[PDB]
Amino acid sequence: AGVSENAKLIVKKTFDSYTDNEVLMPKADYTFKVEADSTASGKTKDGLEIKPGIVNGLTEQIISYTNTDKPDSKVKSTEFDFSKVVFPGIGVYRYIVSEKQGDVEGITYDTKKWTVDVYVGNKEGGGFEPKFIVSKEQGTDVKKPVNFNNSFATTSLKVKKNVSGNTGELQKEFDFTLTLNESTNFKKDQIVSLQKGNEKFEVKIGTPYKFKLKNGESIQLDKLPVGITYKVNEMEANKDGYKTTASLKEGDGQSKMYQLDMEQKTDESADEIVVTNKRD
Ligand SMILES: [Ca+2]
Repeated sequence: AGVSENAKLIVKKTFDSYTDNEVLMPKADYTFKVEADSTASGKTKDGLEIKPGIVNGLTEQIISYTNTDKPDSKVKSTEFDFSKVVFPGIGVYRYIVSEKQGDVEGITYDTKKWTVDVYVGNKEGGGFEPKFIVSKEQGTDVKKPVNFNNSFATTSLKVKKNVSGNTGELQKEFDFTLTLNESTNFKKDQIVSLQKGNEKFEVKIGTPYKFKLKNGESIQLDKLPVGITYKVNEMEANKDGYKTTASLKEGDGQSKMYQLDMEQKTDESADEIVVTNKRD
């Protein structure tokens, strides 16, 4: 554990808190870098010299995910080949391995780093090569394979109809449309679950979803991706005597006006839209 007997270091990527198949994995890339440990000095238990790692020969490496990946396919890997480095002699060459901070909305990128000790011996026929690679969490003495853990947030949207006024028709059915738009990280034809009462429905990103609400009724999407846009529209707004007003409330914040059919970007605050249809 944490000791590889070749010249390759395996680096894994995980999302420990991603367990719900209904949730969409963001289409995203994770970038890993190997740096010299410039503070490396001294000697090992058997007297071997500890030296800063040589990075010429190494490059940044990427692990990619798509919306098709699910909790069961969430662990991926890349391999850094230290045999591409020219070592000038016997020694322990010490590196630091890390994940770059990306820029995708909703994603938390692992900040932990790993100490990687490459034990270099004589190569048959001349010169030198890695014999063992030892990895540990930086600031620890525990041998452990290199693993970076990311997470991503989901959010929600609820849309409710209230019909008000003296002559508001308390069983009239208002037509609504919900459209989720594609983004860089969430693509067309991916599914998000919508709940109306005790029934579940599938909404496809990029296809307007038609539904109906009477007074008191709502739809909700509990596991919406972060960083997409949506539009909510009510087809008969301000018709048949009705004064229609729509509001948006985010988390425990203050309600503000929501313009029917206007794009709203999803972020880390839960959204609730109330459409009031008043008739005095
Ligand atoms: Ca929000």
